[PDB]
Amino acid sequence: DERKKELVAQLKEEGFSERDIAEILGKISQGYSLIELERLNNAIIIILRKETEIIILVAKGEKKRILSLRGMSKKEIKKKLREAGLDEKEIEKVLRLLEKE
Repeated sequence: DERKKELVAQLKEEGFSERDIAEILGKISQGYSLIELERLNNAIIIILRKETEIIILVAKGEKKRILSLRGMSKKEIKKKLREAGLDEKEIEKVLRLLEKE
């Protein structure tokens, strides 16, 4: 679990709180290894992957939402990321990150 330790260390460098790390690491322990993490304005995009199932945790202030991408198209993802509270450009950036993988 040394790689998991590295992920936590990175979260500390990013500036996540104990509870924030616990949430992310919690998902990692559930199999959803942290793949990508980037803050878009006031909403933090946290991308985790378990096998072929990818989830996105969006942390926008006090609003946190998790979107599963399993069986979701880019158009459907856009709609759900809009519900999360992302705009056109922010959603695009997220989709680009997913395309990068």
